[PDB]
Amino acid sequence: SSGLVPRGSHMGYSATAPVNLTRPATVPSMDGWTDGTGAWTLGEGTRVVSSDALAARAQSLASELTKFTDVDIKAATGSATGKDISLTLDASKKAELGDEGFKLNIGSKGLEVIGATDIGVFYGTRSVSQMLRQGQLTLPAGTVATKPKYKERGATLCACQINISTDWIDRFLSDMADLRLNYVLLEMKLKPEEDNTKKAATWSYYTRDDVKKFVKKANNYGIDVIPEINSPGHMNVWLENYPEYQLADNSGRKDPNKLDISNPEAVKFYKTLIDEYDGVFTTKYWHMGADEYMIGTSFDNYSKLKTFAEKQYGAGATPNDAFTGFINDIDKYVKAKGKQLRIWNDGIVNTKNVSLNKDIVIEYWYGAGRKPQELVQDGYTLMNATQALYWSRSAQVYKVNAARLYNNNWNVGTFDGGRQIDKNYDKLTGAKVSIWPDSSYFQTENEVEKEIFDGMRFISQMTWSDSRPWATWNDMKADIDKIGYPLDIREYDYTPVDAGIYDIPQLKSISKGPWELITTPDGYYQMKDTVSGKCLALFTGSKHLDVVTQVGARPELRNCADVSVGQDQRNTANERNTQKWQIRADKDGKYTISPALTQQRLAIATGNEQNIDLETHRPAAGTVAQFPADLVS
Ligand SMILES: CC1=N[C@@H]2[C@@H](O[C@@H]3O[C@H](CO)[C@H](O)[C@H](O)[C@H]3O)[C@H](O)[C@@H](CO)O[C@@H]2S1
Repeated sequence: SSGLVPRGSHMGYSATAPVNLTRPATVPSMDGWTDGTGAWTLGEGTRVVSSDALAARAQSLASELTKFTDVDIKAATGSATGKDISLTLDASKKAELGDEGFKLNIGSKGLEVIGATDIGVFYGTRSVSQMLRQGQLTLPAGTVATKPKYKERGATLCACQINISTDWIDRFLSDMADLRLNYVLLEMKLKPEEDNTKKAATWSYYTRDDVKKFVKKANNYGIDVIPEINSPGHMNVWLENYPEYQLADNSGRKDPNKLDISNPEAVKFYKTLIDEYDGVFTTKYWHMGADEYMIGTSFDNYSKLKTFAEKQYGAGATPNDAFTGFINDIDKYVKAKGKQLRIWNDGIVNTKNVSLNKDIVIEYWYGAGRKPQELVQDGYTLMNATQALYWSRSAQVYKVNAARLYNNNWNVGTFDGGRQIDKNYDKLTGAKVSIWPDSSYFQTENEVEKEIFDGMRFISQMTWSDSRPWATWNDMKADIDKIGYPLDIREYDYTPVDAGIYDIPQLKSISKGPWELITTPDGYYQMKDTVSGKCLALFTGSKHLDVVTQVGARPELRNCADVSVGQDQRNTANERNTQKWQIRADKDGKYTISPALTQQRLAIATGNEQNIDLETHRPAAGTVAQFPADLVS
């Protein structure tokens, strides 16, 4: 026989190691590794040692490593040995490491992680976690220092019109942290609570408490959460119940998507929203959008803006000058709150009397506008938000093809439409992927999470390392799958109850039950009524993005859809995904049921829930309906 047996190296440092022992991969890659003699093995007795100041980082890494390796790893202070992982914060290494970089030294003193900042050390621990969670506990000796090429690296997450659950956002932030991504532009509605704005508290919204919680999580992971309230276009979710602030065209027809920037009360309403957000986001930026204001039409249909332009900005001013002056007035407003403004590049229009302020960050997505090289020449600060890095749940033109970009030599300088600029442009901030819902019933959020996996690793590698150390994309793919997700994602209880037969008293207005629960591949349940043989759906009500957003909408029984199929079954998507339910166990043991697509929660209506939608239609008191969790907790 072969006598095949586990090697079982002693823990700690060994001066002997085979010359070609695998060095487990990381993403981003840590390029320019210098080999040393020997190897280091995590094993019984290994500790994570640090200063008192780094204790929280060390305790967290020790609990994480205990879970991935099956070895009891404890945190400690004081002296480290060769058996240990040591964390050091040495702020004097800013030149070598900058604000986010880190050095690993693996040798007879153990595995050292050195950062010049707390986030630097935290980022080095993410590589330590990736290297040790792949089934190999012995790491080749040597040293590497690495730091990101670009300052802003991450994603637009449009949690907009539909709601992306805060559980999903928490996972997403853990994934970003694992990939050293430090930027999320979150276009979302924070629930408006004051007098001139409260009628815009329609769903989706997030409460102040819930935003404070995930911004706190993001900040501990080194992530800047930048809010966007898109304006003066794409304002439907804000202006639906404020027709007094909507722009009317030349025939008097108002569009709930368009802010009337010639109405000072409408401008004040937008500023009031910025003040509301200021209290919960910690970032130094404000993103106002400025995309697609006149989509589907033209300023020729809005003569009122030309009249406004001439009064406000002088004879010969044009609607593009009024539009630009609104952006510059918002810039003035947020600078006075200590923030810097950011817009999408199609907000850059041909002006005459007004010039757009050059202290505004330009997030470039639309290469039909003024071209990337012209903006370089103009001296704007630019972020690459190319359409090549888009996903949409419905627009199949937008699905990121990481293999193609890896193989075609895309880099952060490759702006929309393959238009290359100098990747070393001193005002190129970095690059991001963009996650857009559009018609939202084609894909559940959990399917979005499965689909974006590879593209998130792609953008992490190209904005930190800007290198292709894997010979082809397929070589990269194999390693990013071996690295896998961070612990928080692996521990999330997608489906906390077993499939089988349940009594569900909250659903007695629909059927006396019992109900058969079965799980789906994307972590939800179908609920079949054993009385009618039909399945519970949240199907009917007023919608945004083709998903029911109506507060107080009631679920109904419909013939059972096939919930076992994937997102490529687009022709049955809506019947299928309206029959998916997410079950969560609270703190603790009690269960709440949410429609997978709407992320509101079922509850028995009392008649006391307070929300603008309910001013005009309430579900019959005592029946089961969906409501935002804040109205029912
Ligand atoms: C910027 C870009 N604008 C469109 C983007 O529009 C966004 O649509 C969402 C709903 O999906 C929100 O309404 C935003 O306010 C609006 O900016 C699209 O979603 C995107 C992908 O189809 O394409 C451009 S990029």
